Amino acid sequence: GTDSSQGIPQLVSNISACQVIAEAVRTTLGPRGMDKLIVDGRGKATISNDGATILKLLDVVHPAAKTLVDIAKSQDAEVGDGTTSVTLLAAEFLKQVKPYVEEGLHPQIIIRAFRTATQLAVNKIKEIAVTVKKADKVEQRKLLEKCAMTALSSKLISQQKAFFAKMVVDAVMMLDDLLQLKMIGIKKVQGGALEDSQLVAGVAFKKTFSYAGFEMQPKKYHNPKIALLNVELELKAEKDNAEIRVHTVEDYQAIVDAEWNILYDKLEKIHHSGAKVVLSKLPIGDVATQYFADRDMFCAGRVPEEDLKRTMMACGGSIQTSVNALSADVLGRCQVFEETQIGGERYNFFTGCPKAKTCTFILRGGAEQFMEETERSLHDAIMIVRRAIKNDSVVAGGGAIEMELSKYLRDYSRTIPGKQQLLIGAYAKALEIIPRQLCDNAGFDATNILNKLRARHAQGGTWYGVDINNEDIADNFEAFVWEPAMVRINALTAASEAACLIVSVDETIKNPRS
Amino acid sequence: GAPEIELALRLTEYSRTLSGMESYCVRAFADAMEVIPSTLAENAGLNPISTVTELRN
Amino acid sequence: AKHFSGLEEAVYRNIQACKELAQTTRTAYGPNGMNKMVINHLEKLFVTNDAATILRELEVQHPAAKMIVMASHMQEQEVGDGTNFVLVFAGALLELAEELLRIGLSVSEVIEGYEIACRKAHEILPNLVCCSAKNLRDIDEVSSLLRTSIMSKQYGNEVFLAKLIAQACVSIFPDSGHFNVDNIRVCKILGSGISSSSVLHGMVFKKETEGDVTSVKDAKIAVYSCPFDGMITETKGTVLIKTAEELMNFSKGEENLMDAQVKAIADTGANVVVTGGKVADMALHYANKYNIMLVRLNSKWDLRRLCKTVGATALPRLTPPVLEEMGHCDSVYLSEVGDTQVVVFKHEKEDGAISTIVLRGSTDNLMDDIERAVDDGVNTFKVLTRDKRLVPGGGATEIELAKQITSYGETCPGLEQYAIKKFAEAFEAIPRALAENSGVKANEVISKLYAVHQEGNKNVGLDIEAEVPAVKDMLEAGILDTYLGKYWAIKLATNAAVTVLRVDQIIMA
Amino acid sequence: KSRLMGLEALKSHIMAAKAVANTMRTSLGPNGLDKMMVDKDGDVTVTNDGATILSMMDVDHQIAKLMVELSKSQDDEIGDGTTGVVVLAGALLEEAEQLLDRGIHPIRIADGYEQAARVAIEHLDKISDSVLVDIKDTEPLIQTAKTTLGSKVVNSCHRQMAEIAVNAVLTVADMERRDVDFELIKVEGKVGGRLEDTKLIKGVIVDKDFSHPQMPKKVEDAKIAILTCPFEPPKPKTKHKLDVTSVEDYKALQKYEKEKFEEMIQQIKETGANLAICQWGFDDEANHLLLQNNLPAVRWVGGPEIELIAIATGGRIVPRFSELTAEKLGFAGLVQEISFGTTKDKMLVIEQCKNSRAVTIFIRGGNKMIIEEAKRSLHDALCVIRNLIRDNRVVYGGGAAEISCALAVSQEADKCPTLEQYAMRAFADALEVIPMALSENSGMNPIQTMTEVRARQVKEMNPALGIDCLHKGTNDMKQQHVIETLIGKKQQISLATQMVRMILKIDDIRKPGESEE
Amino acid sequence: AEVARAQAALAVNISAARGLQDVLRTNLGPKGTMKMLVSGAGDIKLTKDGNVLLHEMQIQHPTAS
Repeated sequence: GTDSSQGIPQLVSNISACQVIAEAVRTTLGPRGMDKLIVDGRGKATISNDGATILKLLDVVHPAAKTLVDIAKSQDAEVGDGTTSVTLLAAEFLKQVKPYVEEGLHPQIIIRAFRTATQLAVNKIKEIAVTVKKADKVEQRKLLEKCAMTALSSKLISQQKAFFAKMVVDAVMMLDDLLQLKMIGIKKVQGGALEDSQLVAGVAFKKTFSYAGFEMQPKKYHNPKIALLNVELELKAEKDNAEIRVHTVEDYQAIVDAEWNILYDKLEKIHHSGAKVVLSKLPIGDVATQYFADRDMFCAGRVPEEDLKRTMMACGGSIQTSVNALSADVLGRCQVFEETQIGGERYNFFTGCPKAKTCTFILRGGAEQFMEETERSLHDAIMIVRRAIKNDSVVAGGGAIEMELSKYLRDYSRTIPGKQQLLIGAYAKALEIIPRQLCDNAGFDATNILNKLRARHAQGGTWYGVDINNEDIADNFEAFVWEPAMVRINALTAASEAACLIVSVDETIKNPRS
Repeated sequence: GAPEIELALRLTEYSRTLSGMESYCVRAFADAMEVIPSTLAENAGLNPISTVTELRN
Repeated sequence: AKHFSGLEEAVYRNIQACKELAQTTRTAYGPNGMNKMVINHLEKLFVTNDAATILRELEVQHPAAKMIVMASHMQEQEVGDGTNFVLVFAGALLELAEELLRIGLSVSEVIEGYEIACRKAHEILPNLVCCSAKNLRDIDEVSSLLRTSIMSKQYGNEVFLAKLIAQACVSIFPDSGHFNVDNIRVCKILGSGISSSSVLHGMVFKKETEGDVTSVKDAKIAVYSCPFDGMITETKGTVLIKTAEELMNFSKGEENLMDAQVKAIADTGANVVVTGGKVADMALHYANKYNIMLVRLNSKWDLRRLCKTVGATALPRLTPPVLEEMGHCDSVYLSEVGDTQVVVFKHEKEDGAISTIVLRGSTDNLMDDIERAVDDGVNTFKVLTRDKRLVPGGGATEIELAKQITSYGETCPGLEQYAIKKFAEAFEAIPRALAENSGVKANEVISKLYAVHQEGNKNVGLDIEAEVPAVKDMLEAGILDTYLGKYWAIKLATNAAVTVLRVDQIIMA
Repeated sequence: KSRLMGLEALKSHIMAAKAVANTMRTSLGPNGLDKMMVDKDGDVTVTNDGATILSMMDVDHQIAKLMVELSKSQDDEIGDGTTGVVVLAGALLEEAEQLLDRGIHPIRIADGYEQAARVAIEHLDKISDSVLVDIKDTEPLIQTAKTTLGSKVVNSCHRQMAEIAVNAVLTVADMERRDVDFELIKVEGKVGGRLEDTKLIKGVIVDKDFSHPQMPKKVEDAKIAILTCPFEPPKPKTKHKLDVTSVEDYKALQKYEKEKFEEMIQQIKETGANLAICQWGFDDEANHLLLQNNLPAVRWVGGPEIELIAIATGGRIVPRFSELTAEKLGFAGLVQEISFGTTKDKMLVIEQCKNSRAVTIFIRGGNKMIIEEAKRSLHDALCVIRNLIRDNRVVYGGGAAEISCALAVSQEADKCPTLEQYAMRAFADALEVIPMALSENSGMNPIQTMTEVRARQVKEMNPALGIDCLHKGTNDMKQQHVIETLIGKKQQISLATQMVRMILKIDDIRKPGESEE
Repeated sequence: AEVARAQAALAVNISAARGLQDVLRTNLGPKGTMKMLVSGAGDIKLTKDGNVLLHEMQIQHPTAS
């Protein structure tokens, strides 16, 4: 059959469906903003502080939960940041109208009035917004280090940001023109030391395959012609399943030495392809490497396709369908190849990539379980440092403007009302809950702090805000806690309609039933 | 409750000073104190746990 | 269906129909609706304020609702709005008589009270007809004319759609004066904005379009569901997987196979070879080398779309098209349609009768909402071709009849007296279906509408001016109904409810 | 599945990570109590080794997996400390409980433990930071290779296990490079030997011996013929594999491979390498010829091993019987099968006094777990030794540093006005499990036993003297030669606190229940 | 097997006779209505014809014969 339901029981279940989900991301998103180990499968155990990922990871059992994903995810693609908060804001009204829904009181303007309310902010957000680029230095790459410093400091290490923030700038520069994780793609290291990284702006290979000698096999090329190969060469190569009869007589040595030779061709067609540094996602074989270490052209097998791709994007090269490399652009090429061990692991580093738009990072952490949190600082900073690049207009981070707006808005709760001072008051307050959560998921107080900001928001000051580490009143942009205006702009507009959408929905039809 | 908040803090490290199986005793003995004005602090509102961390210091 | 009994269907199943039918109008009908989530056996969120859709999107668990559901659909057929009407109005009809039962008034008796009144309605109906407007070449007159219907069925942009929707139907037949049930086949394309939605004509394949344009001017096609994957009945397409050598060899023969393929179509002539089937590599690059246009992965819809406009038949077999099997269009060309690159054919002087409005947005619901709206605009266009008659928007029109219908009931008496005055009540639910969709009370409105007392410009629409119920002039508002649609609306709702009023409960073997 | 957060997900995290520590703290130290652990496979494993326990442990509660991880990290580099970081976790874990029970916020608690761990690892630096060369280190190495091999159950009567390690990391990796090669050190072991049987081999011992000892059992320096070529069926990848049942083809085949293998073996004698190592090795028919050729040569060889025969010997690679040239000759100092006095133990040492790129530390013993006992002995011994042979930085163990660390942390906790003033001091509290369980492992009342060390550290303020780690009656650490790499405690601490800290940072659990895998 | 005797053998007969007969009085004459019998087809049959609804779907009775 078909299922359907209408009205308050559905409509409250409509808002009941949503409010369950926004608590997944609730205390998340920050340095003291919590982190989610979410295990949605038996051997599948997943960890994210971002909603969109776990939104992708978690099951959505509701149109609400369905309608929510993109809304938060809408802020994901933008900055790389802010799904969790958009999730918070979407259902944040839903508790405020539960008075109304249990009043049964709902003219639909409630969502329609929050819209101009959403307008007065995203407008005001960009008004107070200020370009950091042309304002800061004449340089605008120490500005990025400022952003890098501030944006390396909001999750994990502020220890290494003094060292890292300058490199975050350097990564973004080579990142910018193609905005990619692979080209900031980090190679973790450990055991050579604890807790450090360094930018390497050419590409790097975590993997390679060499035996039949290694220290006797050339590990470096001061002019690598880089074969980016997906090819495989195994113990013996075979074009036939079988013909005649392991033993017999003439048939025994007949197969074996040729099974050797069918390798030699691919073993050759690699080496006369101008593959000296040789890179094959599928492994080079042992007797192949017996050959490869005999031919003294450095091979690699068990090679990452990303490593193959980081190169092809850094060299303008290409992954190759043929062991023969005719084109140096179908080939990869550099003016430096090395197998050098940073931490002791065999690595194939390419500097001299003509494009070299892939910055690699060689990063050490404190322990096994301490390392993740470190580079997300590196990854976040770039995203928001780039975000500081993309929209130069930038306000105080850390929800500085909301309290002002919360005031500024329910200021209309004095100005607006024949009615909707409620709506304007209820609209005004839901802003504050995101950092108040950040305040509260810090275990610390907000109505204390945020109102003190508000007391100076009563001064008219807006960028007044909280530094989530210290968790006390401040001016975030003077602390230079940063987000561009458009960051604040979308999260509202993202969650605003979400708060508006299903409130037009008192009814959901299910044909499949349930 | 400051007299505790001074002394409990004191006796702890002085309990620590004792060593012996018993050095743990006077700490928790001392430790018992400063929770008293804590409630009293919360009886006045705010956050003793924050405060009593600090008033201790 | 129902072994159930005990005087149920009348006192009971009928209102449950109204239950199912209400709120699918009363908060879904007006200047806008208020969204109704739907998940079909195809599981996705479907927001429908359109009566016809959400009805069919639900599956009837009644014999009761089963009847009048079509009375709302046939309206979308006959009109393109007043479908939510049949939900509320016919839903507002019989629940009245629910009293008459406990009032002790019979079925066959009180039907007459409802029966005669539709005439009296149909007799009052020409009165409140307010002016009229027709130019089938007006986008503007039709924009405001398509407004009232899209409004009820659209919460999305009323005016810019009215600019787009009154464009195509006016634009696809520039002449008009002859209009097709389907004169516009919108090419729904996700991406950009709902404003990026634009008005094109002829045929569009949003499907994969390949080869190359060798004539943008000439559009000749043999529409096919035949795969160029190696499906042809000229030779025998035979794929040999038994040995890798066999696979490599037929691909070589595939070049000359596709040489027996897209050649043979453009042998009859062709530009696009419309492919509802599949095209393999040696065939694709051949047709790319043969430089015929291959639109690929064409589904049955774009076929069924294009099959009608050219007059050619999609063939699952590959043969050189006969005159019947080779279609021609005005022009076939690659244009971003709403700024997304897909092939767009041209049929206008072709005889046209297909406009492609790219329906857009960053979600289907944006592309689906206007999809609910645009057809009402496509619909009222023919409703315009039928009568030029303008009768104002809903909620102003009903009060004038009702007052007369009530005084008519006063002149009615005999035990159907109030059974007529019941019919007089079925009116006020429509502005209430706006007022409820707005969130204020019609009693106030009814008080006002009989306070202001005049009848047919006085109505409250879905508004933020509806905080306090606030009347607007429907004829003047740019909300423009017609005589027919209302005359259609009253008809089926008066038709379907009085006959489901005549039902008994079902005995079963 | 369900969302679990806060105290809920807290007591989720609390169970096993606390519960698992218990068997391991009862296993803590040599006095740590063994655990018979029996599979559903019918297996039986008696383990006081938490690293082996965690390996043996398949138990649920993903955190209980994350310790199986975390021990292995410290297992390779630091060696010992695999178990303690685990039992220290549950310590500061339950320690974390009552601060939340106090109302100290989940991110308030972790960081108080965390920075207080900085002071700890910082205070750790005050014990002994020394650095010496291998030949000096061996004395602090063997004094620790007392503990390591001994906490691994019988260092006893071995500097053979102790001082080949002094060579092991030494030869494969430099002192200063500090690049971890236990991968280059070949830790090899054989049942049927003796714990009193332990050997350093700077080259590779290949178990396969000469086809016949009637053929020379000593091949001269190098002249190893690197051969990937069948002298038995080379599991050749191309054809359907069938032996013949008829006497006709029985005779036709037997004359065939007598011709080639001989002229192969003569071609080997022609390549000038009087040992033929064959990656596809010798059946008997080729060996009669080989014997008839009077060519010393090697039978079946593991595929990568003849490559490992190349690198570890610096051996130049002759790939295949098709590539044959007399120029490339594999390296062997002396090719001979080695019976150690254990004759059932016969390997052919390729013994490199010239190019040794894989150092085989070869230990023996009566039985499987015995050598395994001796392997993880020889493993972590060297692993602790590797620290000390690189930087010989020694803390004296058994809770002597704990109080020492717990002392400074405690007051400095109070010195920090931050809420973690409790947590940092709560941090210094759970350090005391280290002498505690050890006390009860050693069979002593910890609460007194530990404050002995406190009274010691109140006076000493350094691990030197301590309690019994070995239950010997002399309550000592330095003098009891309880000697622990000062790197490792810094390792061990940082491992515990930060793993837990993310366990503390992760309060948000989507699982069907409290715990999961 | 089961035998129905006397007035018991009479009852369900006249009971299933008159009652089902009484079910049908919405009809018979223009003042009668239509009567809805949905057959197994799901068909909506609103009918004032007595001949119709008998055979289509009728609650099981020996009297239905």
